[PDB]
Amino acid sequence: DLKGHSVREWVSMAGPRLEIHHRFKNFLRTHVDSHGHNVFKERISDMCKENRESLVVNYEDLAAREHVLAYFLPEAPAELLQIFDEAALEVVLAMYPKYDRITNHIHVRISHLPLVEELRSLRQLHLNQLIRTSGVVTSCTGVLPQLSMVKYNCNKCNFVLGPFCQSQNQEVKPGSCPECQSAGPFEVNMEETIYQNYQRIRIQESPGKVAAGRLPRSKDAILLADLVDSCKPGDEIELTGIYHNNYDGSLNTANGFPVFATVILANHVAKKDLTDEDVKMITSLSKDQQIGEKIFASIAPSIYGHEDIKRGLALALFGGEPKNPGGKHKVRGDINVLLCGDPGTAKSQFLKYIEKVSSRAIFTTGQGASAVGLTAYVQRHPVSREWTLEAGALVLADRGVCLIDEFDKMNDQDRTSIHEAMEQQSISISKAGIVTSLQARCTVIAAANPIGGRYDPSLTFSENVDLTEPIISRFDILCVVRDTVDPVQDEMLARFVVGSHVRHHPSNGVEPLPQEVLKKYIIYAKERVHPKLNQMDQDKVAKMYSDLRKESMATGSIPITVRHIESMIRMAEAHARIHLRDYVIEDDVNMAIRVMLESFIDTQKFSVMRSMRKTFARYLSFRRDNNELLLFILKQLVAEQVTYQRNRFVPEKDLVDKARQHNLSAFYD
Amino acid sequence: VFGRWDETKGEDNIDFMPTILSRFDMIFIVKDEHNEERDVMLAKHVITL
Amino acid sequence: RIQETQAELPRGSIPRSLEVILRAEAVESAQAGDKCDFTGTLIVVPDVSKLSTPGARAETNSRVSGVDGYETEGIRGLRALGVRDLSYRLVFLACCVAPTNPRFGEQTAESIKNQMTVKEWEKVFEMSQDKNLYHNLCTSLFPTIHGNDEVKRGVLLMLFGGVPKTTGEGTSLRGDINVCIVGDPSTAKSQFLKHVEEFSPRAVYTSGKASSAAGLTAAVVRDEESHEFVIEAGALMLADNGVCCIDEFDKMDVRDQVAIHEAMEQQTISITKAGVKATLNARTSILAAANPISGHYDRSKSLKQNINLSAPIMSRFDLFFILVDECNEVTDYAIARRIVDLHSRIEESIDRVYSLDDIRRYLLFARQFKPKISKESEDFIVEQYKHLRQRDGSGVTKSSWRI
Amino acid sequence: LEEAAKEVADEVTRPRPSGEEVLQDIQVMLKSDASPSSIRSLKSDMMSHLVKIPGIIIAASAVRAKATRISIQCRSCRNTLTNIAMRPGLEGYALPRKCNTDQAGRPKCPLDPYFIMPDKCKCVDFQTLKLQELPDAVPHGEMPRHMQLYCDRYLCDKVVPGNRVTIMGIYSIKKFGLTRVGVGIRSSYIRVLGIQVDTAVSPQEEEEFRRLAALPNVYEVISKSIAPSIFGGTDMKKAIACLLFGGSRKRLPDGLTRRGDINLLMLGDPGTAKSQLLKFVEKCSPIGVYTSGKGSSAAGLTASVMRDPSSRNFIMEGGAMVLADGGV
Ligand SMILES: Nc1ncnc2c1ncn2[C@@H]1O[C@H](COP(=O)(O)OP(=O)(O)OP(=O)(O)O)[C@@H](O)[C@H]1O
Ligand SMILES: Nc1ncnc2c1ncn2[C@@H]1O[C@H](COP(=O)(O)OP(=O)(O)O)[C@@H](O)[C@H]1O
Ligand SMILES: Nc1ncnc2c1ncn2[C@@H]1O[C@H](COP(=O)(O)OP(=O)(O)O)[C@@H](O)[C@H]1O
Ligand SMILES: [Mg+2]
Ligand SMILES: [Mg+2]
Ligand SMILES: [Mg+2]
Ligand SMILES: [Zn+2]
Ligand SMILES: [Zn+2]
Repeated sequence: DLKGHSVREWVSMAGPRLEIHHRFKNFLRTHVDSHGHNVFKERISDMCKENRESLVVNYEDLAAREHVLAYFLPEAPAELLQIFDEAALEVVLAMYPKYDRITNHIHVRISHLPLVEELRSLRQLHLNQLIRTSGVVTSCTGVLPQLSMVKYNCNKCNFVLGPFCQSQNQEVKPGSCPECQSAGPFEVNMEETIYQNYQRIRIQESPGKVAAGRLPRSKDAILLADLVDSCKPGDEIELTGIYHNNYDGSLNTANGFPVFATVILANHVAKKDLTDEDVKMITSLSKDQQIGEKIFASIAPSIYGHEDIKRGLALALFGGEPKNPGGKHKVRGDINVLLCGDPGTAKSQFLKYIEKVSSRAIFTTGQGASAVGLTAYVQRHPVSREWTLEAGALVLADRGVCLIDEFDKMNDQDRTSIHEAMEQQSISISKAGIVTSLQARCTVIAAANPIGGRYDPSLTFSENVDLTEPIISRFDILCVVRDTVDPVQDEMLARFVVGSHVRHHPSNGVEPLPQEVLKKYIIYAKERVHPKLNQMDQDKVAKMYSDLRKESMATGSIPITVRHIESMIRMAEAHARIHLRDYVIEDDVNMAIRVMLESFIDTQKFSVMRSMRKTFARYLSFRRDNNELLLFILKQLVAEQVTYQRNRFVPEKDLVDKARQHNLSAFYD
Repeated sequence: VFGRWDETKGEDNIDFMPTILSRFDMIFIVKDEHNEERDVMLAKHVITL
Repeated sequence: RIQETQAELPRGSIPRSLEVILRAEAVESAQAGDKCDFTGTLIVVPDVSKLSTPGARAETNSRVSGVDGYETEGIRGLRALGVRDLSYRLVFLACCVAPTNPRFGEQTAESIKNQMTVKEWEKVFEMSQDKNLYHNLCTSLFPTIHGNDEVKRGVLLMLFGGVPKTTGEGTSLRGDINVCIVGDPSTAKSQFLKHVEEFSPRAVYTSGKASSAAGLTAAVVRDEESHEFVIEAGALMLADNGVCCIDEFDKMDVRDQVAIHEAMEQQTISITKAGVKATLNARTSILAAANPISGHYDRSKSLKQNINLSAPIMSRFDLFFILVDECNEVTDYAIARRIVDLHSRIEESIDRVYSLDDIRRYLLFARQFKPKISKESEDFIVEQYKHLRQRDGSGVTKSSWRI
Repeated sequence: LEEAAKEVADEVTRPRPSGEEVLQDIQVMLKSDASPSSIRSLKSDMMSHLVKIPGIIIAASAVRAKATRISIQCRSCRNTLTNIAMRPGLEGYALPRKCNTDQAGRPKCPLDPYFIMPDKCKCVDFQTLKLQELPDAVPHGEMPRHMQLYCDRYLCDKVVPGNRVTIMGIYSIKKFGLTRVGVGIRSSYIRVLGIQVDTAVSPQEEEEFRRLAALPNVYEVISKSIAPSIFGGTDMKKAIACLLFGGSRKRLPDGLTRRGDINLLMLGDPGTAKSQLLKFVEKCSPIGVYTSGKGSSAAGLTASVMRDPSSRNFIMEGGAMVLADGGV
């Protein structure tokens, strides 16, 4: 009802307490979904079905049905919540009398509270009230067993003082032992006691909401036995709970002014953010027969061009097949990629997109401005204050991807760590007393800049990149992201960038796959299909390898090695996995050969690069519709003409001659 | 030191001091000879593995 | 915690810092870096002083003497007599708060219009409508520096900033303008930086290596009054939404260079220290001044070969202004006349079309606008980028840095 | 179970020799084949129950002494209260505040008369370990969880930091007499009951090795067996086998030792599988460590000695050379 004195005592009094209990029981038993569907019946049904112990009440529904309870809830939330828990337990037992042996207690989580208060606006006015706020979990302790119904051993006569409700305000200190009447020392009987999971989190105002030059305010929140592990550090959440004031914190130690450390007893947490029909449809997508091109076009939808880079990244994402003849000849199944390019070539954007898409993708930088680092250490954590073996960013992606930006600007220890990881897939610590060797089987996608900030094809990739040859060797794909002043490319890239800006202004040839579908496709392809190499032309590949070696030492260039054929095998397995074939087909082998060639050729100097390209154009032209080749030839001819003109101040014959080196109607149209 | 043996250099392709090189009981020089038959056999063996 | 303003420091003194207490409505009315004006009453607060020298005891006036076995001697007697040390601190109790220099007599353009009075609003409107406002602002903001009109224009555009944006996938499009000035000694680089600071609020100064990483970004200190942790703001933080002026930038240490690079790139600062984690937005615009290697800018080299800044730090700068001392008699005469007139007529010789406070108000009002890109504007933008890239083609003389 | 073990030990060793008559306690370490549960699974429900947990050790305190049975004496009447049982685990004990002695009408002994008799105590080893959530078991974006472990009498110095272990113990709390924000929280730990380390020649194996050595072409067998998957290089594989077996280490009468170890260098082109040969040799040698020239990630190539400023101990960080002592 509504009369008498302050809400706290008004609802503490029995009469109103029983009245409100009956009212809430009636509300729970009688409530429609606005369509006649009894929402609470099904809610309790599923709750008891999954043994969840928590019933979520919508505050909007509660206010619409019984406005008195809605008005009283934000004024004396503790008593109202206890009453609601008792009533909900009664109703749940009535529905499922057998459910008493599972939980014997039901937590009523309020939801959709009307007023949302930001952490900076919490004052003494809001003390002992139900409030709704939003924030970012900064830190979160482990799940701690807190005393709930504590039994005590009297260590004078061994009697067991019975259960006392461990409140969240004060320690429960027994009086005398009922048998010996000795107020003497007591102990907690941990076998007879029952504990409730306890977690402490810190939530700070989100940086976006923080305005002007104001600092982000943080608050502590307490999660009790059902809200635990419902959030993780960094998660954006909305928290509803009691603005607690009185547990033990008043600064009575004379350390200063008599202020109270306030905490929030979380009552309801709502985060702000597996393949059955997925697996049904991804098989059809695989049979689509253009899935490889679809994926290659779906990678990095915000990055214009760089089709070769996107193809290499797709192959890396799908990975290869690790193997180990016996237990003595380990060979990695990871396709490592190194994008070496002059500034303004979206290498960072490629790495960030791979971070966004890939699962278990961790972004580290050659500088010291990264959350994680390449080298593993052991120290007491700054926040957790806990002695922790902080393994490196190579180990935090044991079965994932490590995105190493600024790969050319790494310390000596970082370079040694990356060498160890790439060559061994293990990281060895011998630090304090920890002598361990822990596995880091990551796929390394690295970004680097050339010496002098401008790639020069005159020199080779090894002496352009500013990296050690052993470090370079462990990369399957080496993308030379050169930048040139090409009219059409510049115009299209400018169009893309300006359009992105226009559409993202705050006041607001196959179709790419949706990103979530691509993610699930990757999950399935990596988890189930395991391509095998029984059917691959050993004769053809060996002939290619021998010819490549012959051409390598016919000129003064870097020789090809068994490393390259093994990387080609990995990429063939990756393509087979992309197409879910379960067997590498000759087209897969040809595509892997094309990638491996293109990379090895680009690693050479111009003098040998062009020679090898001409000699092995057969392989490089595979899966080329013969229009891209003609377009590139036309582009180089017009570039020669424009560089001639710009300094001094094309015919059909040159194009037809280079084509001969026959059908131009298709290219023209 | 040059990345490849470069038999012409003879001995400049190793920068190890005689003191260090005396320590090792055995020293092997592994030059990637490019006999075509060996190349084909090596490719086939790698694929067989 | 506030500290004395520089305008009141005695010679050779360190500023006095005292803690002031805000109660009730004013509780959050003061923020770090603000030049507030606290009105209230000074008070004393009992202190648990660590002074090893006894002083000013307070005890009971009742004459009581312990009996045998319970003598009033030692800790027992001290407690019985109730002796307590009277050690105090001086603390300020502020009932009201307000900025020392009011700017006007959430945030939006309409909010600023309502906040500012009729006269200030009409002044802002008339200056917005005024023609050649670009040149007027440049001249009124740099009335003593001669030449370097390009640098003045670049700094003005930096002050006005861009429009930050966020893409659908989450990646943010930085809208803040970064400006660096490289040149020969005595070219007014420090003068530009000091003008920017003395004009713009939320503008901070730092030198080559007079600052540490913690003092430049942030620090964490436990709150002695509770279990919480306070974040002591760094230079970038105090300049957040404003300007950080880094003079002698080339001499900044490697660690501080990494910190400033992270701030310029991600526009955020991450602290994992002293039992707490925190990410803080740093929307600062960086105005840097650097000296070429060897002190003089060798015109026969690129900026990469001239200045010692790292490649990422150089890249993250929108504008690079080169001020090479031209040994031209006409320019020297102009500089000499400007300087000598300044030193002769101090109060005079400075006629600014727009008052500094009026420029501040107009800048605050304009910062709310978020202009959009029209289609003809996009076409013009792509054409201009086309021309800029074509300027980088071969044959033509090599440029300082590429496009 | 431990009491029953004591009884059975006495029954099976009843006619013990003179000088060892007193029956000694028995520690029953219990091991299970059941699959372990994640550290994140340790909720309030399992408290006081026998749980099994995987983890990697990151610390191991020194083996201190803890008292299973104490004795106390009265200051005034000098009467003893021998053999007071001490609760196992990190649980304390409150001394009596009264003297048991049957007073003979004299003035009664003082209020707190009891002093521990360190001579008349039975103490046992006790070690405190720190266990960490396995790096793979950690969710992607999540700080690893940590647990504290209590080990007693044979579970001390059974595992060194860095080992991967499964521990079967009694998820418990510290019991020290219920003395900021956390109210009702008592620091938890695991009273380890069983340790298994995640990683001795039989007569049959000795016979097998003896006959294998007796084989005529044992040299060829070993040489091919070392790196069958590596093509060619028969002489190099023979040299690798010679390195693995090693020579004889000799100490001459004058005291000048001669090393039996064999050092082998492989200078070659980057194409060849010399790194792979190194990897196989590292996996194949009894004691073997694979490292680069500049050491590994957070590991040194050679030992480095430092002095701890606080404890003034000599901490010797072991590099590859010292760690692989007696091996490769
Ligand atoms: N191909 C592209 N398509 C669309 N936008 C691009 C492309 N290349 C670069 N950009 C955009 O141009 C700017 C330069 O890209 P980004 O910052 O990733 O450079 P980067 O390759 O990481 O450079 P650096 O190696 O110098 O750090 C960014 O705004 C990026 O979005
Ligand atoms: N172009 C200029 N116009 C007006 N004054 C100048 C100019 N160049 C230098 N000065 C004067 O020289 C003095 C020193 O310049 P300074 O700020 O030290 O330049 P920098 O820091 O680049 O050496 C300034 O106080 C300024 O008045
Ligand atoms: N003779 C060979 N037999 C088997 N595999 C080889 C041979 N030569 C090279 N390889 C393969 O080449 C790959 C790269 O060799 P690697 O271990 O990097 O040698 P290096 O350290 O000299 O570069 C290895 O995975 C290996 O399997
Ligand atoms: Mg980049
Ligand atoms: Mg200067
Ligand atoms: Mg190697
Ligand atoms: Zn009792
Ligand atoms: Zn006694």
